[PDB]
Amino acid sequence: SPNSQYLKTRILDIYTPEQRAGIEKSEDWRQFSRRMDTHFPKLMNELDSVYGNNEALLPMLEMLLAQAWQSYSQRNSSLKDIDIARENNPDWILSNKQVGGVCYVDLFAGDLKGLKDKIPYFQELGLTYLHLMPLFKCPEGKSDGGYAVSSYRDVNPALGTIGDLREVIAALHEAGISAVVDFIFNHTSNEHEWAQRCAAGDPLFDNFYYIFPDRRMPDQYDRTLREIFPDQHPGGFSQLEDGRWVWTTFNSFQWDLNYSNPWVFRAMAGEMLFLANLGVDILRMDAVPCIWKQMGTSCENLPQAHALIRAFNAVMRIAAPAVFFKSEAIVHPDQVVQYIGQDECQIGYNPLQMALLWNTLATREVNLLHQALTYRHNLPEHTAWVNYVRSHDDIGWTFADEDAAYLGISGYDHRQFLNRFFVNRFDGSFARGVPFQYNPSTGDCRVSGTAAALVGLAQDDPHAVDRIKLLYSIALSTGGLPLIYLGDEVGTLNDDDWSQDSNKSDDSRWAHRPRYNEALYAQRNDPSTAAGQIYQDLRHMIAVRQSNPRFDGGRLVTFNTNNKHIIGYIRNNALLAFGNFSEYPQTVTAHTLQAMPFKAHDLIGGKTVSLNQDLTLQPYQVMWLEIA
Repeated sequence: SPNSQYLKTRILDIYTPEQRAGIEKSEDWRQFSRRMDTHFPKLMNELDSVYGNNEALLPMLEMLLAQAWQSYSQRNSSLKDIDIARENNPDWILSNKQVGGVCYVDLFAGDLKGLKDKIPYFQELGLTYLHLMPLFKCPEGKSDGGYAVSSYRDVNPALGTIGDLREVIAALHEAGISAVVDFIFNHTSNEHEWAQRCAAGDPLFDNFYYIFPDRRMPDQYDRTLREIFPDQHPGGFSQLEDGRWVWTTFNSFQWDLNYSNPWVFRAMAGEMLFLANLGVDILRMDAVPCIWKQMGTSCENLPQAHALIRAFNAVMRIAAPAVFFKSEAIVHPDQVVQYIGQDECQIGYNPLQMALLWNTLATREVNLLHQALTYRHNLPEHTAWVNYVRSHDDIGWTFADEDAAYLGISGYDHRQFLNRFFVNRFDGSFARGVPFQYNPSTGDCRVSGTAAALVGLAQDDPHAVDRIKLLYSIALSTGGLPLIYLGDEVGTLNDDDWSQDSNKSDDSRWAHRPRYNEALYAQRNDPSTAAGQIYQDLRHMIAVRQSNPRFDGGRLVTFNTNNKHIIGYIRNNALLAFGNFSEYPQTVTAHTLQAMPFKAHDLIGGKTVSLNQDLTLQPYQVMWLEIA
């Protein structure tokens, strides 16, 4: 294997001797050179573990490093300052100062210029982080809401231009907001140039995707493949018009990229550098589990998939140190946590906490949540969860069957109940959700619907507003970077138009993808409306989280409340949080509270609380008690 020093001399070979001497003394070069020395051994090792003695590895690698140099040389100085800042501040992601939001540009604000106009509102709300949903060119009509990319460079013209995007990013930065975008690196749309050319047999795009002559290997693979959109097609494969079969983990119009081809890595790394130089702070690594395939396995979470991501990480450490990764792994909790690492994805979605928030509202019993917060919350240094309540996607019940078994819960039966409950097919349910991808062969089903629809706000359940506050309180205080699905903060309901729209009707996720509700946002400063109650409560919790250092970091220790309905945990040995998941008053006893200080201030209600006597929480009440 070649070394950093050797490879740097060859990067410099593009320059004439005179030009070369100038480059070698430049500040950009010395920074690049230093970072090469620190981070290149990781890159080489990770790529070696995947590609081994592959003839194309060394030529690919030199090509990639030449690009890395050109990209960093072109990188704006403002971004270079952030590179240095985060390089020396790895835990910026763990600060209680951070509160994130997510929205679709078109649904929330029409276009990119419109989103820019909404930035003062994001400041009002206190956001330091904004995820904008897929922005780039996609086929018309069905495109998995932008997740089938036809071009990584051309902005969706209904959103605006690449120029509008730069303005947006610069304005976010000016407002002290990090820009967060999707890195859709597992698959492209079938109308992407690479896809067309690969299928047409253009030798330049040989082995860019997984194309088979017939069903022989697909049938073999499908033996161990989990079905993601079983409504759309069975197994992992779709048929071309010429009779061949292609790997399509998601929709038929999403073709999986072939990472067993090193040229695919290089291609996507080039795309990553492009996004980096737009000033993107965090890349959402879409569908991380799927980037490696192997016969007889689930083709998810394979070691090579982890290595490739660690290789991408090293490319950023070299050529755009500011750029951090957010892992999307909606999988078994044992698998979820493995993507999270300083050298892998510094942050990642926390589906376990999210799913269990909803579970607990349904069952009124904190057992599963308590278990998760006890044994699966704490993370390695310099990493953090992204804690969320809702997202653009359905809710999956991705808790561990093995964990549930310890509690005498059958995962299968439990998911049956949760699915019935949240789609309003269980007696007395407050939830108004919609099924998503019910799979007759497995009994699996997921749930669509907005946070407000799922807590009972559509029918004016008098408990709805408090339920929203409770769920968000937990995402805001457990430790990690909290993410608000924008619209939730004013109690936005389902889009009921989705089901009769032929572009959307086979995808119930559109139920929870409504447009900016003008009427609700106009009500946000009125405490007699649901919109205003929700907004005020959330804004207060955000204000508390950001100003109070007791929320800092990602670590917690759970507190045994001795009440099956009340969750308890401690932050920094100074903040004691209680959340009542029962719709009735629930008590933490004086006996349970003996070790606590006599009095403690509650940050939620703003009152002093007596802890040397029984503590009764009202239905869905949250308390944030300063115990030190």
